[PDB]
Amino acid sequence: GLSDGEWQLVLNVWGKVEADVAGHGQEVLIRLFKGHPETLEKFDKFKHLKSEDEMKASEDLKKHGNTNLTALGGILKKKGHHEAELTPLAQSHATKHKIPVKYLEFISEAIIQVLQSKHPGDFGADAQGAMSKALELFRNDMAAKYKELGFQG
Ligand code: HEM
Repeated sequence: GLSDGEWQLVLNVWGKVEADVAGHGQEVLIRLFKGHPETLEKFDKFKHLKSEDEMKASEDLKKHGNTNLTALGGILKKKGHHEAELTPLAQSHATKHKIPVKYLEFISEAIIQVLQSKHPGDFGADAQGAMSKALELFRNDMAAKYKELGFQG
């Protein structure tokens, strides 16, 4: 639902994530978890992390943050025409991971805050609004897939 110009602003700021996927991923998860503690309960592998210092040392957290943004990236790059990339994610998150649409809103917030915290200079008003739209489109399509699979959108 983005203009070609909005996609270009998205992909340009995503270029900065691609220069350090894992560090960005780590910081999004830690923002997510510190901001919304209940989200951490969906990760059996990350219970034992009782502080931001434990989260920061966790090599598995960092790997997972890398896996997560690499997938998000694959989606963003398709600029809307992302059905093939989006389905497997909606499938696994609607079924095996039991991730509610609302949590998708929290991680979208955390993504924006990380971008804003690491790249304040490049993440101006126009880039912010385009990234918000792109994440909103991702959330909306995930929710439409969940409802088609028989789950809550
Ligand atoms: C930008 C949104 C998200 C993206 C792109 C994303 C991506 C991924 C990917 C690529 C995987 C690995 C393959 C799979 O199982 O599908 C995964 C696994 C997983 N995701 Fe997500 N995810 C997102 C949001 C979330 C949120 C918000 C939660 C919890 C609140 C979550 C919980 C999980 C869990 C629990 C797993 C399995 C982890 C394990 O190996 O123990 N995801 N995610």
